[PDB]
Amino acid sequence: SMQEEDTFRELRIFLRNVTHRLAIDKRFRVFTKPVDPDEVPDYVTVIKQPMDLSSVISKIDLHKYLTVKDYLRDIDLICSNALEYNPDRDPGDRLIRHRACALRDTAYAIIKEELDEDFEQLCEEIQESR
Ligand SMILES: CC[C@H](C)[C@H](NC(C)=O)C(=O)NCC#CBr
Ligand SMILES: [Cl-]
Repeated sequence: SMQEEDTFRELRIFLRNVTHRLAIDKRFRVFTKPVDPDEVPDYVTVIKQPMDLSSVISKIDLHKYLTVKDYLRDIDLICSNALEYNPDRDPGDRLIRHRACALRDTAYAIIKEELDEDFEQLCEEIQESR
């Protein structure tokens, strides 16, 4: 229905706004673009599901997210990819892990404050109905 398409449009507007707020944060600059194989050719071999905020914006616009839970699965991948690829005790790896966890925690905190639970439940019920 048009009412359902309106619902998903509102979801996309909400997700673009959350994703913009993460992308303009200076801590999260490393997560705004895909890893360049040039610098990191072993990346694509270790990390099977690369994810970054530019890929998230592309997916919103392709209507790949029908619920905030599907979006958060991709935010969680940005974090878990960084924890897996950069596990060492040296400061460069610890800084990327801290920034990755901070990205994830910031996205969850914005959604806890600003997502209406009944809106998410409506999205889930339309998605399950398809
Ligand atoms: C691509 C692997 C790399 C070792 C790591 N990045 C990620 C996303 O894991 C990192 O240390 N980034 C440095 C910079 C910049 Br912009
Ligand atoms: Cl830096």
